[PDB]
Amino acid sequence: LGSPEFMALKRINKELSDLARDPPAQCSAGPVGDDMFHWQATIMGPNDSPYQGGVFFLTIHFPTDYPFKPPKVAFTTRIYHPNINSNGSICLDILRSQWSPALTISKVLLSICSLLCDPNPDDPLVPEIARIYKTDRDKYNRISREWTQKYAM
Repeated sequence: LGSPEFMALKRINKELSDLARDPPAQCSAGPVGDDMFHWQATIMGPNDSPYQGGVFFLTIHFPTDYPFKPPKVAFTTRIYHPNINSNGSICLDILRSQWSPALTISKVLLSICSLLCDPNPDDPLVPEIARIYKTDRDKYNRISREWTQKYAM
């Protein structure tokens, strides 16, 4: 008899190797405290974003039935962004109802990086920030830059 977490563990180990060997630009991730199901990721703020210069940390919890359910992913660095709330929750469809077992943590991290460079104001977790992104982009840029300075340095 195997452990019920055998297929998830096998899958997470493979994803860890793939991520290690070819990470999405400016990302890294892996187990914290030797728990294969609890990782931390780091995203360096993309050069084309007002997040440039920043280091952003995220917590990833994989479910026991990975890859048949999505990982839980949250920022733990504060970030000013229409699609990321103060709890660090991320508005990404594939982390909600659109997960597929074909997707991987590398794909999630690549999608998050893409979001930082290109917010989706039509899908807002923080409507006020979406409205500012759309109507007063210079203000959004400078507040994003200020928070990067205060929280991600």
